Amino acid sequence: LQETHDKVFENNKSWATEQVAKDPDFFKKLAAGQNPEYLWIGCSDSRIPAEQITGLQPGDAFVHRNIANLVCNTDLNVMSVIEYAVKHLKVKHIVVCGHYGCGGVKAAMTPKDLGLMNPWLRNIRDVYRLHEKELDAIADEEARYERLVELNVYEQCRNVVKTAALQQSYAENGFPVIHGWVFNFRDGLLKDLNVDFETILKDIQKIYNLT
Amino acid sequence: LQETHDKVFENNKSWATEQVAKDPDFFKKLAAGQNPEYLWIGCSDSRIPAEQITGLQPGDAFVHRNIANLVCNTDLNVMSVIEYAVKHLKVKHIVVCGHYGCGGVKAAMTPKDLGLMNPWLRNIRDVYRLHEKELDAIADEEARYERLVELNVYEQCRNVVKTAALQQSYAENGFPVIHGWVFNFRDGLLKDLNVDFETILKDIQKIYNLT
Amino acid sequence: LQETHDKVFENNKSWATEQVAKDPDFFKKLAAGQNPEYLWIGCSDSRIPAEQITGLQPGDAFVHRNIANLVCNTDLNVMSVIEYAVKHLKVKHIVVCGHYGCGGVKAAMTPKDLGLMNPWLRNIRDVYRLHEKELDAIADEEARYERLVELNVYEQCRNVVKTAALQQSYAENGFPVIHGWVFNFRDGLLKDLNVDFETILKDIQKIYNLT
Amino acid sequence: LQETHDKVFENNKSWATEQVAKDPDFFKKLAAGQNPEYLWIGCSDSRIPAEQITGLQPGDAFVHRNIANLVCNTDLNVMSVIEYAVKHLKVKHIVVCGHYGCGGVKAAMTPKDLGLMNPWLRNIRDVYRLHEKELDAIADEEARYERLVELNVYEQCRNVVKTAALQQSYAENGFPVIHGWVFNFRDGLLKDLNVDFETILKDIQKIYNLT
Ligand SMILES: [Zn+2]
Ligand SMILES: [Zn+2]
Ligand SMILES: [Zn+2]
Ligand SMILES: [Zn+2]
Repeated sequence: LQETHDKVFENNKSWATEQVAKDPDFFKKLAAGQNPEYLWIGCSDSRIPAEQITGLQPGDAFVHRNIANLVCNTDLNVMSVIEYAVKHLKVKHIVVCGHYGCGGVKAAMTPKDLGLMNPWLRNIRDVYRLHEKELDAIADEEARYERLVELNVYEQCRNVVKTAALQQSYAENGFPVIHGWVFNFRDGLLKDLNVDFETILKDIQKIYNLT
Repeated sequence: LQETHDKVFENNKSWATEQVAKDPDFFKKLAAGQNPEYLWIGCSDSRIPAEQITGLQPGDAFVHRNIANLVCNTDLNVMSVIEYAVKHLKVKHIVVCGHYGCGGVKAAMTPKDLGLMNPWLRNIRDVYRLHEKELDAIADEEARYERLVELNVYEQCRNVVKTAALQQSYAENGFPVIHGWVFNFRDGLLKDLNVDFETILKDIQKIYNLT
Repeated sequence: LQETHDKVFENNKSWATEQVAKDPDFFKKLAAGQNPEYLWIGCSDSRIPAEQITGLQPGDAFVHRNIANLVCNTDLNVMSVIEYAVKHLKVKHIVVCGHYGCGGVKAAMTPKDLGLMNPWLRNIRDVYRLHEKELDAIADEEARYERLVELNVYEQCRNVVKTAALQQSYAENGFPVIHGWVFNFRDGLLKDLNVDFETILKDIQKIYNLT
Repeated sequence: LQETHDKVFENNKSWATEQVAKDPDFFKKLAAGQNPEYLWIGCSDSRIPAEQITGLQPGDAFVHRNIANLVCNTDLNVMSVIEYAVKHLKVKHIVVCGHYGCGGVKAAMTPKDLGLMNPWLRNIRDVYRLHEKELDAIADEEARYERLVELNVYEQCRNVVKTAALQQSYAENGFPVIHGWVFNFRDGLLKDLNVDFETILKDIQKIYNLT
């Protein structure tokens, strides 16, 4: 199956050519960099790029994607990207976008030994336990699973709010604001979970109120 | 500037509608999941999604994006995604894609205190030191910077090869194979660094030869 | 103050000599390695070594020490040591030992920007929030602080129980068992928090029951 | 074997009593905290506590212990402890202490699948590759292994020097200074590897010179 990859280069040239066909300054626009307005934290197993889903222009989104769109406090990968987006790129928005049908969430919920994946998926099991009463009450399994996807987005938003960068910038500037959204591969629609950003911040501030 | 975000939802519906216009089974195709053939490790500050650059179909790529497309051995985020892609998704290809003009590489090369970012960017400085003689010899700064982008891709490919998952699968199956590519925002072209995958594996195997 | 360190070597020779004086086979015993019976997870700012506090013999304890004796699921340092102690050393006991007066806990509770320390100490603030009602009810600050030290030990014990290694070994072998203890620098006494190990395991098993 | 642990509490009381017997203000001294003068980074599988080996007083050493005494740049555990020791405790010395016979180093050198341990031990294999020519030249295996222990200490010292905290403090204050030592369980002696601290710093500064 040696040919399959050499094909990726032909499809790349084709895409470049039509994009110039669609717009002559396409790669001229691309080159002069205005900072992204968004930090997007999404899932590695979601199937459509944020830029497609949202209609955002190239360079408008700075993108982190990981299994189940997690924001873990001892994960330097994501922590350093939040820090960098807020403090140095001066992003106006941070979105955590989950998606229904998420493979990572489903795999988190399977009681098996997944090696290296175990401590990663553990975070999702932690989300479940944080809402155990509500989740267990939901009879249908798929409905429960979708609710878990949603609560995970909410909890990862809470974890973004805990960051010093976010709080300092918000105090000083009133930005970035945080959004929790969920994409639905069935109808292609983005849904806003209407994450109550101000109240999350107030709850976290009870023991961590900075200037 | 309260309106700007509510606009993202209108652009989402517009994108969904035209995609159905372009193809009626678009969201029907999207729903029935064939595993991705690729794991793509790219940079958070690259501006065009892999799916665009390569012409790959939605769901064909499982995507991780982080600052400067790093594969760090104590980063559970990326390690768990490599493990998951190789062992459970049975990905046929792993691509590390860097890009010229990379902000993360450039910031790594600035001698300043960037807080949380410091130990992340340190990895890139480690790449420089690994090729210090070659890099220092390059007089022009931008040329040096582009070469660093390239060597970083090569070194992160080496780090993918060190993984037990990769070696075991390759021994048993002959896949995944690893690619190191670099995107160029100036002309939109993907370039293959022609990473010599077999020899990297042999060098690493001198002290870590598994079955 | 150049001399102060060269003194450490004289004190080392003195300690070696008296230990031979105290016992001639001291370094002969030391050399033939029986696996540790304990994994000890303690705090970097505790002042007396576990081996002293407990009367354990050298080599009896495999020791991890970090700020505030945390067991974080995305911390490969501690996760790999739990995995290694349980699976390869076949440790019979895992102890999480906190200590009153803990500087890390106190610093977690100070609302300031501590740079790199912020996401580490965040874990402790997470413990507080998990028991917010109980903790806030405690009027006296020091009493609250001691209670937090205790609850942190309990929560880090819960995090050890979530590990696949621990559960598998316990199912198969009935070991290791987990202990949560707290050292008190004021009277030198170890206190058992009497962590109910079996019930923690049952609660965690509601969504993660392995074989 | 239910009794074995309840014994640890009797040995604790015995130790407390004799320590008061040895010195009446022992626990009074312990309570009033002068900051540690040392940050000690040692190995989890070393058998004698630093405080014993060195003759240091309780509270004089702030201690981190992990498998093979590694200082990994994406390990928040150790990075946050270096940051905290240098910036907030104002430690005068940082010691990385390895030890001959190290189980972690030996296990790193075994070509097998150790699960979660793999990416941790990979760091040690990286040290080997950095000195591959020198190490491979050493015919005797044990001699090679001891040399690897030594080079690992040297490389982890280099990694401490890369930290912003260390460089800033050293520039401003002339402290902390960094030491690389190795303990020998056979004779109980500490050996100084005489890590050339100033030159390491100069080499690292070629691309990372801060103020
Ligand atoms: Zn997903
Ligand atoms: Zn980049
Ligand atoms: Zn402490
Ligand atoms: Zn060791």
